[PDB]
Amino acid sequence: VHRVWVETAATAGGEYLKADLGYGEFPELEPIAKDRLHIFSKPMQLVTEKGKENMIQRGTYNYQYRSNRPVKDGSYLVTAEYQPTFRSKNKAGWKQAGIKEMPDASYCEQTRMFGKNIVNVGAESADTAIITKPVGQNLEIVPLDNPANIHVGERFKVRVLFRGEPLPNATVTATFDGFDTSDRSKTHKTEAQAFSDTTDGKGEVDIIPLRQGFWKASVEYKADFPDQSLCQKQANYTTLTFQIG
Amino acid sequence: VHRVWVETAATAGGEYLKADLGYGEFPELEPIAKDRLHIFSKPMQLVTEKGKENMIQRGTYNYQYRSNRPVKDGSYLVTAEYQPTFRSKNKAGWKQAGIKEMPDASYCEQTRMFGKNIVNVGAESADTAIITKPVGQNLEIVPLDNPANIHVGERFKVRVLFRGEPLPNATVTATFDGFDTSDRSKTHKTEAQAFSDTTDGKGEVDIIPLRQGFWKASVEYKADFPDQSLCQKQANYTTLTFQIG
Repeated sequence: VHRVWVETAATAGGEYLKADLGYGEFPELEPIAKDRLHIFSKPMQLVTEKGKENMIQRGTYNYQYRSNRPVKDGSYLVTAEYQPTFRSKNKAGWKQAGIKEMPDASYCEQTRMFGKNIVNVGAESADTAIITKPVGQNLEIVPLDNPANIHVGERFKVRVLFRGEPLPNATVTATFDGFDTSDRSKTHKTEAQAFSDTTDGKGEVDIIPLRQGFWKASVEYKADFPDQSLCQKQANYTTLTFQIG
Repeated sequence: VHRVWVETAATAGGEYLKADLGYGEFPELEPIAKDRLHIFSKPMQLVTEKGKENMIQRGTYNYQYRSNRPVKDGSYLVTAEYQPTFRSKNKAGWKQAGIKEMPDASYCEQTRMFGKNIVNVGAESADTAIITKPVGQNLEIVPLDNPANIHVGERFKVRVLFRGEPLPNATVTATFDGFDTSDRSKTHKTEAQAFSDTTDGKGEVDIIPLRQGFWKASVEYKADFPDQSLCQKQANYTTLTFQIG
């Protein structure tokens, strides 16, 4: 199904920062369809020393964004958000494979998705003050180091936060653009991951990349919706994208 | 978090096949503790063209096994089994679900674990007739090729069977000895994985190894116990170990 990630063009100091909203199957960017525009009703955000600022949707396709002004050397974040949507679900009678299951009862589920890209502007930029600060995504991956410092085979430590608190025992997987390309089509999935581990009691996990490239780490979390008088379940899907080498 | 895997020593045609039962944290072999001996009440098995035969538990440590007779060149399996154990469980405590995980209703869960190693006796042995035939583990990983034919970056296809039938949408992860060197401080975590994907409708998945070495693939599956008048849940933990390059 469709997930949210962010991609940024390589950017030097003094040029506009160009970013793409990915909604679909990594790493293929696709225009946001007519029936999905309402889900992305807020622009992607650029996070700098001054805080969060809206990016400007410009380009050929509606997933393309631009910083309002040219950016100087530094290490920044670009964030995207699938705004909360509600749907009915019922677990009616499907899937199975080993459990009897079945419990006819429709319920409301709220879906939220989040993307975050670490972008180093300038060939030697490896700052941490901005990128290691949580931005307040309901489910968030917070890097604890700058990925520019990470060589193949080394440990890239991240922290998973849920509702502001570290989330233990969450599965974080990671893959890179080009890892799984065989027979890719609209009907054939290429979801293979090059890394998987679970977070510790501090919500932390070390991603160990075995190849250079454009990486995406993923975590998901299903929980009860806060106000049970309005909705029952909440599903969160969050990514962190970054370059290795 | 103790899991079952199998290791085999390098073996040439005409000598005895030496194998190790791993119960603990891959890849460190550990003596089977006194209070766990009853779980491994049946010896590891060697699978050849002749079928299954018991191996002989002999050596310095109680996890070491040896073939009854010397083995000739070929491609064989060595299997191990954690015999079914029952435990009481109760559900409680998670991030943002609901404190009341149903006022503590305890239930029985049966745990079973399985290990399988592909062993090529002879430097040019890469046969498939034996190793691709299922041996009947409740949850089983069946290789569809001999790993000796798989180079780094190529696809090693396997099939997951549960109760004799292909298991779709099962998560298969894989790691290798030396990938994750973090010490016994995780005490609740398993080792980091260098691969993760889900099985397709035929229960099949391509493992893509990014490094040479001694690899372990893992799948787990929790389902309803067959006879609900005795126990409620079943947890299965299965590994397949093999050499790449």
